[PDB]
Amino acid sequence: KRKQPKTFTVRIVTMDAEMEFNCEMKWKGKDLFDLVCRTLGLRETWFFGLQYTIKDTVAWLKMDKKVLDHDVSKEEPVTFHFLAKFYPENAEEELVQEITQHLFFLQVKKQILDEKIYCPPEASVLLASYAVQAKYGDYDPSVHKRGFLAQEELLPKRVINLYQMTPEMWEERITAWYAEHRGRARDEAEMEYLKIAQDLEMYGVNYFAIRNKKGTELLLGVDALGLHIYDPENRLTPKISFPWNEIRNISYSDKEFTIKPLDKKIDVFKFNSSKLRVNKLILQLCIENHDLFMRRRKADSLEVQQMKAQAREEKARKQMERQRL
Repeated sequence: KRKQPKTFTVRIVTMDAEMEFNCEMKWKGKDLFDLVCRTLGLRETWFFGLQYTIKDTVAWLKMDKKVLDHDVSKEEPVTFHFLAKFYPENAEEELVQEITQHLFFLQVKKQILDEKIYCPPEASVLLASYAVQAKYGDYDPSVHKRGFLAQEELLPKRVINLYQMTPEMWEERITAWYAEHRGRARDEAEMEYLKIAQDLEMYGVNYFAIRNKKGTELLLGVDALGLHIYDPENRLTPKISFPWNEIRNISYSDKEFTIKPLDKKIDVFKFNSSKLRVNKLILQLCIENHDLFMRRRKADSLEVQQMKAQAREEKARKQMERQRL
């Protein structure tokens, strides 16, 4: 009764470090998630999740379900990856905390370096120069001599392989730019990185292999702004886009999704996805990106009505004071 343990070890991998916790057997995804966020000193929690792997696909820990009721490998230690599941529409405006900025920066940078997000050559060099400023601080020629970035992974392999320039030549190109960032703090460098990275075409898009009613292979993109249909030969530019405020509803029925445009003149867009595991993620990401999009609109409109009011209050206050003279 009191001899069976009340907890089990869970390993949590962030972009920074790994750490272990005592997860209570009864705990839900929310309990474990909140413990991780508290430990990290992270309050902008809504962008994040705890990911594991079901078969070959990614699975996020569901908040309302028991940790142990998930299909996660139970070999000691049960491991989860603390990652961003949602991206802001404007990183500079939305990522208030340094920890949030840092975690987004490392994850997005890994996506860039792993070629999960296409990045052109010049952009890649500029991005590397900010990653160097963030890690090394201000450029110092007496300390940062030739070969100082020799052991660093700074550009996508795709970019390195297009030119056949030597590592020291890439380092020179990166150092030339790095010299221009003198004075910028770590958080400032990481934010300049994100401002460039957030304008990349594949940034923040969750792609899924889908088929239309005619059996034509396409890619679905679920992002902060809406649902997007890509031709599989082009992941950069979608051919059709349905912004979250221009969708009446999304319905799912027997491996078939139906996007119902708000404009009744546009016909419904039906598509098929085979794996039920994937269909659960698509729905999750639609419901949750839609909700965050709506909340940004509510925050935007509230922020306007607060300025309007404060301007009227302050203008009227200052007028009242002028009439007392």
